[PDB]
Amino acid sequence: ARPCIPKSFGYSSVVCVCNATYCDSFDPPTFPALGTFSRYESTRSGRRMELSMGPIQANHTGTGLLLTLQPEQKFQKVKGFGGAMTDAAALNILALSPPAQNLLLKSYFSEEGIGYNIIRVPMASCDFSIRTYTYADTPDDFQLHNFSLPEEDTKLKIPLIHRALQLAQRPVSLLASPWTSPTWLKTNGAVNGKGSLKGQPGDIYHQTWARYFVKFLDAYAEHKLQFWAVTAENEPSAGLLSGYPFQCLGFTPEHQRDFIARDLGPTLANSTHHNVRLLMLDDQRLLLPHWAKVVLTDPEAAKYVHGIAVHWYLDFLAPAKATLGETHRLFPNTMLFASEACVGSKFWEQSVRLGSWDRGMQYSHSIITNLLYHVVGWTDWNLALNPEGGPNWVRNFVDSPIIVDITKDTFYKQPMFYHLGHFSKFIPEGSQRVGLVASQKNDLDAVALMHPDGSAVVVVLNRSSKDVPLTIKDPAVGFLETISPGYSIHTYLWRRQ
Ligand SMILES: *[C@@H]1O[C@H](CO)[C@@H](O[C@@H]2O[C@H](CO)[C@@H](O)[C@H](O)[C@H]2NC(C)=O)[C@H](O)[C@H]1NC(C)=O
Ligand SMILES: Cc1cccc(C)c1OC[C@H](C)N
Ligand SMILES: [K+]
Ligand SMILES: [K+]
Repeated sequence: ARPCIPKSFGYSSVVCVCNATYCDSFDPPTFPALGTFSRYESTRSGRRMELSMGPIQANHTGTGLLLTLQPEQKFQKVKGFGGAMTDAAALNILALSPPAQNLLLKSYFSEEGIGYNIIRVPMASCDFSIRTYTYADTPDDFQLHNFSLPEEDTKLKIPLIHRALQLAQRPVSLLASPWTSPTWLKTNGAVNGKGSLKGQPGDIYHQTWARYFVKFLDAYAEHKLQFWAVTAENEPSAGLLSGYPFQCLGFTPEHQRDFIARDLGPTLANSTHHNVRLLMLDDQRLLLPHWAKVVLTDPEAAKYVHGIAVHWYLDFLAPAKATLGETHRLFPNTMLFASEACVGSKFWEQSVRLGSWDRGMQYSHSIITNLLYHVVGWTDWNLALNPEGGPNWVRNFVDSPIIVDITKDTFYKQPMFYHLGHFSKFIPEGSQRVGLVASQKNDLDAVALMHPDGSAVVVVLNRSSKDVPLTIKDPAVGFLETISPGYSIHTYLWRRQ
């Protein structure tokens, strides 16, 4: 129904302004009739997921560029898209007025929004927190009698999480990850700094750390929230670095391997939560394939790991083929999942850039590259941040698809938000990536998938300044003549007979 209200802040494109009385929204989703394709277009010049429709044609002639769908060439099935309800997300969101708060959650979780079906929940406090705490701060409580949830959980996250679920018609999957244990389980006795669990997998400390995961799920189950999956540790390599500035817990791969095999997996297997999946790694892609090689070649650990979670810092370059591609090759049955993405992490960089097309382009290119290397899911970091990229208790600010302006009761939908929605809205859970062949060398980036119901979705990204005319062929159905303007992203949808 409602278009974008664009404001500029002096970066390359615009944000969409939402408040207590107005937000950009889509109508209830329909597909076009057979013979007709839908095209959603966003541009640096200002367009924001503007729907257009075109005929699907029987013949095509040209020398021009041709993308030909390979609908019977099938890759991964997609789990979904989401972001993280961190403390700071929660705080930003609840600092808005009920109406603005509600249009923000609509924005992400509703079919008038961009159809998120994943929420990552930090287990207690991380850097995007204002207190340091765990659920079990009383020292030497090995049986976790004094384990409990504080208000960060019971008043901010859990209520917002239930609200996001009410708005979504898609089933929504929660993912948990802890940053640190209680300090009294750690070699260095602090939430941060170099250090890991004391003792050895199998022992009291390790069994207590694994019983903490069960208490965590037990406690969220009291509030009627079930988890789809947990990671074994957020960025386990962080806790191995001297000076590490915020909450962390260090594992070598050998250590994570043993802890999964002897403690966490078994502990989880013998709880009511045996159906929660366990994801390993939950760190940067350059740790692959070596980490998977260490963990998944051990059969006692291997039988507990459902997938491998990877982190993307889009500020930084790293190979995709030699890491994700190699890991898929060695371990094709284990799924790959992107649990965290973020832009603007570099201290020297403006944390929040209101209107950056470039950072939107970065989000899309990453999702595409992820999809091309067999990853089944992509999860953004903080759902909402302030205009500083906070709050963050060690001043570790970063960008977010949504920026809250509490003083004006306003929030701003960045280009990022739309780049991500070009995927999240139009690829439901159980979609399968299919193949896509380009007839010639070209500057586009593209991905094609098939809906559970057999409908086609292709997203095309133009990072170049030039308007590339092109054609998409569906062998069964016909041709789509179109164009990919410089600095644009499009998503195409159609029914297949
Ligand atoms: C929320 O934002 C909308 C859009 O910016 C505001 O409505 C606009 O108000 C200005 C000034 O009266 C007019 O130029 C426009 O005609 C209005 N646009 C629309 C779409 O109604 C609205 O006043 C803002 N609300 C609050 C509470 O701040
Ligand atoms: C747009 C496109 C679609 C399918 C296959 C290829 C290789 C392709 O080009 C990617 C290349 C980076 N420009
Ligand atoms: K407690
Ligand atoms: K920064």
